[PDB]
Order: sequence, then C-alpha cells, then structure tokens
Amino acid sequence: AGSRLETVGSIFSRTRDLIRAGVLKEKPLWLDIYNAFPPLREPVFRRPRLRYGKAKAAVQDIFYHEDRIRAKFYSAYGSGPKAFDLFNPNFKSTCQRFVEKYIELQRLGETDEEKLFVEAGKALLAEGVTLRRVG
Amino acid sequence: HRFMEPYLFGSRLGQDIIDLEQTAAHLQLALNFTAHVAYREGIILFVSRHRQFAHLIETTARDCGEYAHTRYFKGGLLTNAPLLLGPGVRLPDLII
Amino acid sequence: GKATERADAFRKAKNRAVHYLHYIERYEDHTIYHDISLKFKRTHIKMKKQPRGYGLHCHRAIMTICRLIGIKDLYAKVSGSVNMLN
Amino acid sequence: SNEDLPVPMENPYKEPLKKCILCEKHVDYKNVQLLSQFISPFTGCIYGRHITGLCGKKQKEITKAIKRAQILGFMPVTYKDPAYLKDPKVCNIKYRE
Amino acid sequence: IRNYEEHMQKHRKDKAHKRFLLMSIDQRKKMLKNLRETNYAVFEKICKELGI
Amino acid sequence: VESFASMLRHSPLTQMGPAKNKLVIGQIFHIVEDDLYIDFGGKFHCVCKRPEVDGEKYQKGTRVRLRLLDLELTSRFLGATTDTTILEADAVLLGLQES
RNA sequence: UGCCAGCCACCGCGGUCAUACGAUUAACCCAAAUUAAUAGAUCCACGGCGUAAAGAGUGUUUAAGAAAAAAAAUCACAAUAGAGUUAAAUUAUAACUAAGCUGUAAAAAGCCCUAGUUAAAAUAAAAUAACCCACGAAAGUGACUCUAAUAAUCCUGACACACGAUAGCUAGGACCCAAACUGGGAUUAGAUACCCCACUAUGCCUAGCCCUAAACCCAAAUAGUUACAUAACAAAACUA
Ligand SMILES: [K+]
Ligand SMILES: [Mg+2]
Ligand SMILES: [Mg+2]
Ligand SMILES: [Mg+2]
Ligand SMILES: [Mg+2]
Ligand SMILES: [Mg+2]
Ligand SMILES: [Mg+2]
Ligand SMILES: [Mg+2]
Ligand SMILES: [Mg+2]
Ligand SMILES: [Mg+2]
Ligand SMILES: [Mg+2]
Ligand SMILES: [Mg+2]
Ligand SMILES: [Mg+2]
Ligand SMILES: [Mg+2]
Ligand SMILES: [Mg+2]
Ligand SMILES: [Mg+2]
Ligand SMILES: [Mg+2]
Ligand SMILES: [Mg+2]
Ligand SMILES: [Mg+2]
Ligand SMILES: [Mg+2]
Ligand SMILES: [Mg+2]
Ligand SMILES: [Mg+2]
Ligand SMILES: [Mg+2]
Ligand SMILES: [Mg+2]
Ligand SMILES: [Mg+2]
Ligand SMILES: [Mg+2]
Ligand SMILES: [Mg+2]
Ligand SMILES: [Mg+2]
Ligand SMILES: [Mg+2]
Ligand SMILES: [Mg+2]
Ligand SMILES: [Mg+2]
Ligand SMILES: [Mg+2]
Ligand SMILES: [Mg+2]
Ligand SMILES: [Mg+2]
Repeated sequence: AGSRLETVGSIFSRTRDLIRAGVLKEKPLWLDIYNAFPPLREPVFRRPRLRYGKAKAAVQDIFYHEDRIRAKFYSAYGSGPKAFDLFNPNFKSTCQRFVEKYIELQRLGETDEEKLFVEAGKALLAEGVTLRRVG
Repeated sequence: HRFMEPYLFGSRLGQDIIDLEQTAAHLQLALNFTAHVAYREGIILFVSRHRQFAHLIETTARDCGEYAHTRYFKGGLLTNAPLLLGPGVRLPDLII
Repeated sequence: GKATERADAFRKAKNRAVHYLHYIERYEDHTIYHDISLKFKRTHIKMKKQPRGYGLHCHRAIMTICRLIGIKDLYAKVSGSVNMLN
Repeated sequence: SNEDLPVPMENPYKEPLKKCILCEKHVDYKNVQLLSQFISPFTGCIYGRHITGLCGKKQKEITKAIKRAQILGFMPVTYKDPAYLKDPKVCNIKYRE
Repeated sequence: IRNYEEHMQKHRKDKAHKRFLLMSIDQRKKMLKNLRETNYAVFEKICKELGI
Repeated sequence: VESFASMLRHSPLTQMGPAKNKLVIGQIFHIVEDDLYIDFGGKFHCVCKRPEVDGEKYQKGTRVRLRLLDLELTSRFLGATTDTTILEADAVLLGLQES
C-alpha cells in the first residue's frame, strides 16, 4: 500500500523506490511535478542534536560603521525629539540625518572625532532641529 | 533553531534576520509547485494552528475554492482516514 | 502485532506489515553492494559480499528475511545480544 | 565589491557594567561608620549579598574588616553602635510593615 | 630545597612541607640525571660546586 | 535591482539601534474593554491599558506614541533547551498622536 | 500405575483421564552396528571498568614507555605548621528573692547542696557573613593577629618513599559539655531497645602507634572533538 517510515528518506525517495519495486502501480500525480521541479534541499529527516563543547554558531552580527556613529549620538543626546516611524519605508530619522551629515563632513579631510561631532551638531542646529544635550 | 542557521542572513542586536534572497528562491519554487498541483485538479489543504489568523486563513481557502483546517487537529485524521472521515476518502495531494 | 488470541495476532501483524516497506538495493540482484558492519543498540551484526556460487550462509532469522527481499548470496555473523526484534 | 555587507566589529552599544556601591573605594577596619551600615541594628548580624548588594570582592573584604574590628575593640558585636544609627540607609531590607 | 630544610628543622610535625621537600629532591634528582646524559662537563661542575 | 544588503542599511529598524528607550509611534488594530493591542511596526504587537484621561477617543486605527523597552519579551529558564517566547512586546503609553 | 514404582544431557514429568514411568500398536532415525561412560578436538577479552565482576584512599619517583600539529609558571577568599589573643553561651563561686526545680504524647525517677536575677575565671566549641565556592595531592580547612609557606619551563608510572577523617591503644596533662558501657524511671507479653535522669571511657593539649571507611563525585591520568550516534536508568556521546 505504501511506506510510512519518516526517517528512511524523503517522500520522493520512497515513492520512486516502491514504484520501481513493483508494489505501487498507480503513479501519484505530484511525482511528475517533483521530477521536473526539485527543491533546493531534499527533505531528509535529521535529528536535531544539541551542540556541546567549543563549537559555536556561524551567524554573524550585523554591525556597520554607521552604527558606531549612532552609538555616540545616542549616548550624548539620547533619543532625538523626532518620533521614529516604522510604517514609512523611506523614513529619515534624526540620527540617520546626523550620520548622513557626519559622512559628508568627514569627506572634507577631518580626522578628529571631537571636531567631527561638534561641527555636525552645529550643522544640524543650522537646519532648525533640536539637539538638547542630555545631562 | 539549529537547522535555520543556513537560512539566516545574520543577527541584529540579538534579533535574527532572515535572508530574503534565499526566501525568494524558495518562494519561487513553492508558488510554482503549488500552481502545478492545482492545475492537475489536486486537493490543497491549508493548515495553521494559530489563533490570530484562523478566520483570515479560513476565508482565504473559501475564495480559492480549496480546503482549510485551522481548528484542533485530531490524532488519527491523516493516518487513520477511513475511520475519521468515511469509508472511501481521497487524501489531500498537497498541504500548506 | 499483539492481541489476546494467537489467531488474531497473526492477522494484525500481516496487515500492519505492508504499511512499513523498505526497498533494499541488490547489486545484480544476488548480493548487497558492499560489506556492511553495524551495531544496532546491543546487537553486532556483520555482513559480507559473496560471489554467485556461495549463497545464504547467515543466521536462520536473516536467511528468512533474505529470501523475502531477494538476496541469494550473503554471509552474516551476529555478535552480542540475539534478540529477534533488535 | 558590495560595501553594504556588515563588518566584523565589536558591539558599539555595550553599556558599561554596573559598579557596586564600594567599587574603587578602600574599605578599612578603622572607620566604624562604613562597616556599621551593613549590620542589622537590632541583632548585629551581617547582611548577605542579596541584601547588601555589594559585589563578590567588596563583600568578603567588608566581612573580614568587620570581624577584625570585633576583636580588636572598635565596634560592638551584638548590636549596632547607637551613635551611627542615623546614617543613610544602604541596605534593601525593611523591618517595619 | 635548602629553604625547606631550614623550615623542616623548626616545624618537625609539618607534613605538607615534608612532602614538598621530598618531591623537590626527586625533581632535582630527575633533572640531574637528564643533565648527566646530555652535558657531562656541566654536570660535573654543578655536582661539585653545590655539594650534591 | 536593489541588493538585499542595501535594504537593511537604510531600513528604519536598523537606524533605530537599541530598542530600549526609543519613542516610536504605533497604530491600534484591536480593542478590548481595557486592553489596547497596538502595532508599532515591529515583529509583534504590544499591549497597553487605556488611560483614565481621554479614554473615549482610543478607537480602532488611532495613532498613539510608545516608548519601546524590549522589542520582544523573551527569557531563559533552567531546564529549557529553547527560550520560551511571549509573542508580544513591551511598551508604555505617552499619550495620543498629535495630528 | 497414582509425587507410588520410576525417568532426564539442560528446562522438567508422576499427587486415579500421563503423547515424559512400565507394557502394547504405530512412527522416526542410524545400521553390522546402536546407545551409555570417561578423556580429547573446539570453546574466554583486539571484549569491558557510573548503576552489573572491574579505576585500586592520595601524591611524587625508579624500571619502562609516549612526544611527532599547535599551545600552556599561577594567584582577592576557609591550605598547612608554629606563637599570641577572645567575642556570644555555659560552669565553679558570692549576694538577693522565691518553694519548689528539671522532664514527657502522658508520667515516674532524679534534685530541693535547688531555681530566678546581678557579678564571674578555666576548659571546650567557632551564630549572622555563606543565596559566596576559594585553598590543598587526598583525607581535610571557613573566630582574630603575626611568622614561616603552597614541588616541576609547565606528559604516563609501581609492591619503592611520604601521607591518610573517625573509632581504638601506650604515657602525661586538661574536663565546661556531650556521651558507648552501667544504674534508676517509664513503656511492653518480655524491652538486657526507642523515650526520661545520673555518671565513666572518650571527644581536647603534648609525644608515639594503629593505616581502617558508602576513603563514593561509586565516573583513573594527560591531550583533545561535537563529528558518528539514543539498550535501560543516571551525571549526553567519543578518539589518541
Ligand atoms: K565564632
Ligand atoms: Mg539467548
Ligand atoms: Mg527412556
Ligand atoms: Mg490412565
Ligand atoms: Mg524425552
Ligand atoms: Mg514409554
Ligand atoms: Mg561493583
Ligand atoms: Mg562498578
Ligand atoms: Mg588507580
Ligand atoms: Mg596510586
Ligand atoms: Mg628515562
Ligand atoms: Mg600544633
Ligand atoms: Mg517524685
Ligand atoms: Mg544556681
Ligand atoms: Mg575548674
Ligand atoms: Mg563548600
Ligand atoms: Mg598535583
Ligand atoms: Mg602547585
Ligand atoms: Mg610521574
Ligand atoms: Mg588515622
Ligand atoms: Mg582519633
Ligand atoms: Mg583518640
Ligand atoms: Mg594492647
Ligand atoms: Mg590516656
Ligand atoms: Mg570525663
Ligand atoms: Mg553530663
Ligand atoms: Mg534499665
Ligand atoms: Mg569524603
Ligand atoms: Mg572505589
Ligand atoms: Mg578516585
Ligand atoms: Mg594513575
Ligand atoms: Mg600533574
Ligand atoms: Mg580532561
Ligand atoms: Mg522506553
């Protein structure tokens, strides 16, 4: 009638083996689609072993040079007066504007962090935004 | 989960980010496979045990003309089909 | 298959047997492809490939399974526990 | 060629670790006031970590400093010195309910 | 080794230091044997000077 | 065609940084007698109680202001291989959105 | 025939309806041999050591053997042996008041040279800190201070050297308190036991011996891997 073993192999592997054996005389309709279009990974059962020892995960942290600049702004001025809005795909945050002007300012050849940070704050003040320093 | 490591682009401040490039490749085959089994007059069942989209998924299957099962799943449904449903029952050819 | 009566025990076992089916590859339909050495729980069973002439020199339970699968040339040695289920 | 990929850098948002009350400060067996604030005024017992809140380094030093003053003759043993009963409260235990 | 012997002569019933004294002698004995099988000229001078 | 990596860099979520103490506006999508299910654009929905002042104007689709503390509440207990999520988020109400 | 007479290589049979004893019919298997008895061929571990028989109480070293890629002297805290010291409690002892005081599920016995309060040596033991997890090779160590001090330029190793809780022995000193043995009371059919009261060896210091533990984290030392893979249970599996 069929095979009900989950761990032997994929559904494709068992179906074509039974058909080749001669027990299943009616080819399932989904089988033809599978041969033409195979998935990226064949569905083979594998036991979720727990990781022991010095082995760690290979997932990398998502960090950018922008994040380093954002840390200084958040540490000094805290959260900006503008309210973050995640519904707008093209939203421009106050911190993001600070980073963008920070990148443009450092293209002039300035290396000192203090000069870059102070001038960016003064430049933002010229645009009308509020940068009340925390503490 | 340990098996989802290859599909993860990375982790952002302790929050995992799924690599959409691999999602697009998988979703392209999934939709392509779904249509073909529907083209050949195949039974498609929507299964989702989540009590926030149960009505939406149930209505989605009605519009498509296909079947949905978002309620409690009985133990011997797909395996012991003849006793649960009826003497001669055609098993679904695809489950979503 | 387990039941209160021996006659009912046979009936349950037969019907439930066809639900669990394997496909065993047979090199030239007379032998396994290569020598296999495995240790399932506490049962050590070692099987070896053989030519056509010398066939079916294995444990009496293995010979019964081999004739059903179709293998006609095999050598098997069972070490450790000889429990039928294992 | 893609410059949008993340770089392997340490976390820039690592908030500095919390400092204990007596961190970077020198405890002593001669200042009774500092040692007296960590003693129950009614009984004279020494509070644990879950009440004092000090770290693992300044808890042992306070314990050793207190016991040195007990024998050398600088503070009472079975009660808190009443002269230092009005010092600011640092422990997290409340008796009156 | 000389420091342990001075300590042992005072505190006779100490057993932790007596174990250290015996192991220190054994380690020096092992190292002297290794030196002898590699550089005999240096081993003779060390043996004569230290009184070992 | 814009590469997926470029999308994350300019996304508002990445520009937010740490989720603690961030002023984020949200929209209410479900109303109970005392609980307001608010969606702030994150993965899950935060739950807050109706304030005693101007409580009659908190209706479906109304925009409010939130202070995110944890993007997703999740903790680990002993004997648990995997953390037990709460499928919610933690936030507080600072008032209604000033249109 | 009726657990009788008897049978069996192992498991077993016979206790008035035995395919197992004895006889009969029939059958099976060897065959000029068959069966029994004793020797021999063969047969244990290139397998195992948390729970099964099995990691020896600990460390160093000799004989011996490994090295082969890389890399590695540690460390706030209660190691140890000396010297000095005492906070809280208890007792000798004195004063005062009271006639009772101790004890149990309930009592008796004991005490009345007693109890409460105030004043107070010696001996012994080390509240809270400790919801910390440090030191030592192990057994062990956690009141304070000082002195001396924790091997190896950083592998394995015995029957050899050194050590080893507690109980026990020999000699001297100490004795608050606890306490095998012993005596009394109670319980019980009996109680040379559990429960109550008294007291000794002894627990303590100095010197010597004994060398035993569920000395158990029942998991040997040094380098490693998370691959392969669930007997059961427990503290996941494995390689050199
Ligand atoms: K004490
Ligand atoms: Mg057997
Ligand atoms: Mg006979
Ligand atoms: Mg008869
Ligand atoms: Mg017989
Ligand atoms: Mg007979
Ligand atoms: Mg044993
Ligand atoms: Mg054992
Ligand atoms: Mg050993
Ligand atoms: Mg040994
Ligand atoms: Mg040698
Ligand atoms: Mg001594
Ligand atoms: Mg009486
Ligand atoms: Mg008295
Ligand atoms: Mg006396
Ligand atoms: Mg401890
Ligand atoms: Mg050592
Ligand atoms: Mg050392
Ligand atoms: Mg050695
Ligand atoms: Mg001893
Ligand atoms: Mg003793
Ligand atoms: Mg003794
Ligand atoms: Mg004698
Ligand atoms: Mg004596
Ligand atoms: Mg005595
Ligand atoms: Mg006594
Ligand atoms: Mg008696
Ligand atoms: Mg022990
Ligand atoms: Mg042992
Ligand atoms: Mg051991
Ligand atoms: Mg060893
Ligand atoms: Mg070592
Ligand atoms: Mg190791
Ligand atoms: Mg089971």
